[PDB]
Amino acid sequence: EAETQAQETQGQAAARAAAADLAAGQDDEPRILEAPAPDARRVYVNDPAHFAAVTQQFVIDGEAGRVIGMIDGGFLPNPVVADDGSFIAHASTVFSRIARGERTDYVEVFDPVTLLPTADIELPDAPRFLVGTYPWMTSLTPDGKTLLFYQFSPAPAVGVVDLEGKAFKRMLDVPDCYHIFPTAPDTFFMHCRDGSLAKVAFGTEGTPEITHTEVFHPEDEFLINHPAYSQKAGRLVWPTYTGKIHQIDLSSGDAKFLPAVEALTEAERADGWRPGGWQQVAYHRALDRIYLLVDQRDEWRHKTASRFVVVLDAKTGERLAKFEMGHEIDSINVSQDEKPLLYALSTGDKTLYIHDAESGEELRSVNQLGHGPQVITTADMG
Amino acid sequence: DKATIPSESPFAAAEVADGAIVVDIAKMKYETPELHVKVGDTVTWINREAMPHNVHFVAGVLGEAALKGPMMKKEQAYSLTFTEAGTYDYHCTPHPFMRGKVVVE
Amino acid sequence: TDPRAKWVPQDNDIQACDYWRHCSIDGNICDCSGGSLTNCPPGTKLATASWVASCYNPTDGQSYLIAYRDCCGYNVSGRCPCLNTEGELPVYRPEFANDIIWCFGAEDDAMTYHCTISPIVGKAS
Amino acid sequence: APQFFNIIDGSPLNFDDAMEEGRDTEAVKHFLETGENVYNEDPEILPEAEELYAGMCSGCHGHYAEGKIGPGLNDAYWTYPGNETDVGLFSTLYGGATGQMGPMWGSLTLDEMLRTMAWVRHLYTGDPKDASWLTDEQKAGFTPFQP
Ligand code: HEC
Ligand code: NA
Repeated sequence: EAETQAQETQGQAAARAAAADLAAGQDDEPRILEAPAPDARRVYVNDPAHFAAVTQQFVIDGEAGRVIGMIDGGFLPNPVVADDGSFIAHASTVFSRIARGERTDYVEVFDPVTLLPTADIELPDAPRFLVGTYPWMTSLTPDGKTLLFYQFSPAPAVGVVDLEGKAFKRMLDVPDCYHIFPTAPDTFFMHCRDGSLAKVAFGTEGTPEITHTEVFHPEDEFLINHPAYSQKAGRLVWPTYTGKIHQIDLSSGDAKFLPAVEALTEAERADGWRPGGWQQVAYHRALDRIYLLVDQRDEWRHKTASRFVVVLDAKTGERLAKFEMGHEIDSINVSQDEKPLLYALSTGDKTLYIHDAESGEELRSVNQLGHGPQVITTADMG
Repeated sequence: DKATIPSESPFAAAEVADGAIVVDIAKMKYETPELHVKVGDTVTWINREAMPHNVHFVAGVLGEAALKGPMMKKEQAYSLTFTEAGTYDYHCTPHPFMRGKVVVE
Repeated sequence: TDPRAKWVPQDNDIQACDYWRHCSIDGNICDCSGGSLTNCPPGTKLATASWVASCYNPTDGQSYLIAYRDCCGYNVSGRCPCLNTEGELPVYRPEFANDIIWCFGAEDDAMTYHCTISPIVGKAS
Repeated sequence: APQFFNIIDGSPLNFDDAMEEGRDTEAVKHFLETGENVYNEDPEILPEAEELYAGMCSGCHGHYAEGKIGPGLNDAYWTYPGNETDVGLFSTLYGGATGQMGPMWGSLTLDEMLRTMAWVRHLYTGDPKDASWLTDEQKAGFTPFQP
């Protein structure tokens, strides 16, 4: 309906070619296209569509600001993307009669180029946890051979799916902890209600080895639902409602707690600044930098959009920059290449704004992304 | 099979028989975590706080199916009569961290 | 109206997102699809379990505990969408978390989200 | 002066059944006169208070009064409301409740009951501001119990 400057350029270039081809005597021979090979600039946007029974995922070339493909999903699916770009997958839920009838939970794996499903694995007894989309409630092990998903009721548990053998393996009983952060083919961490982290080591058989770390935050400090986790760096970046940031180093195989840093300056906190949104934090591995969505807001408006992004050095906590986004932004993420792109998704505008992660300048945008787009996913191919 | 339901819906705590085996629910917990009772006894749960709670036994505990008790509001009760000897674990549906146990001897 | 500003409750229109009982509603107001303030629309399934929130009533100055039970087994209504988070805590404190689909206990194991009701279950703090 | 009644039938408690030993302490005298237990948070008696609780109460109420086969005693909820006050707590121990929770006058001296009570108060996991059995100075130094 309304064209962005980027799609307007694409549209014109395409018309130019069609007109020239016609004049040169070329004929039209329709076929099915393959998407370009996965690269550092490919970005995935998921649309939970405000809890609708069916959803959509958009595959975007961040460099050109063009939709290169799409994927259909069920009710509140959890998307995962292999860091090496060899495949994409999601844990999904469908029903025999739209939103009622027999429920089927399943995992689908897709070819990154043809977008065709290469695997469809049914999950016994509908064990998926149906909740607003949290990237780390469904995760891939670093080797990309295993997918882990969370079950809330009737008891906390983590399902193990063998993507290699294309089969569901077993449910792992865990303590009252949430989220899944894999660090090895057979190990992952969770965050528990008591404020500690739980390390779970499992195998093909037997009860798992569970060990708790020390409590790293008090009862009154609230850790958001969308922490940033870099599997390749083993860095867990977890902001609190006030912008204080807890960083955990899991690269050794055991949790090492780094000094907490305030993402907001003394003056901003005094002026009512607080982080807010959906995917509020992003982490760039190579630059070792943290990006956080912030704005002036009341303490209980933590899920509303924000118009600013602050950047800080993760090692020192030094404020590097503060960008005025110029739009109501709900989620952010970044490409993991040399000169990163800063992705800013607006649920309200159903638009993905693409900025230069260094200057904060808006480069291009892609609109009409579903009904209520909320999640951005990128691959760390480096 | 291992327990009968005296009442399908929760009732006023005032109706709870005097001297009945009671498990109070308050401050996000079953106040008596490991209740021991004799076969035939009727256990009664009473929610003492505004926060709604219930008792939930997974499938294979009291029968082939699970028993998702009704949610109790403040001052509401729900009962279960155990017929078989054994240990029965349960939790609160929306609050999985709340756990209790009934030992029938 | 600034979405980031402190939420201000009113007690004169239940179909507006600032109605006092919706202080922690997430989704859609059931009254806009055939239900009522405290009842589910025809054909949907009523959940028994839910997240709660202490909402301030500007009329009598008291705070009441609201149980946000969802009506399930239907595709989202799409009418009167609202998202408030007064006192809403992260998922590891589920008793007060509202991104969770609170459909547990609904008949026929219905787990799809249609709308949310705002019944009072007691006085709060 | 406090009113000491049986928490179940409301009859006056009979202190004539109390053991002769341990009814003379300054603590007991002050308590019977004011209803205040000076042993609360008293570092000098806590060690022994813990031992008393361990041998006489832990088996039913749990190692940390979190509850086991008997009800928990470490939070703001009380089956018998008067137990939020030391006069009420004392009355429960002396006169007994129902079932296996019977009178303790045959096994504990009045002084020992007060010391045992002090340990139960020490195990409170609630908010200090809600510990009405503590003086302002005591509240200042009180920290919810943690194993
Ligand atoms: C098992 C044989 C017990 C021992 C030993 C002790 N208590 Fe107990 N206590 C027991 C039961 C089964 C009950 C419930 C009684 C009822 O009428 O409901 C209790 C109760 C109490 C209470 C009242 C708690 C309330 O919620 O109001 C108190 C304060 C209490 N018990 C204290 C207490 C102490 C200090 C003990 C060691 C001397 C002790 N109990 C031992 C069972 C048993
Ligand atoms: Na108690």
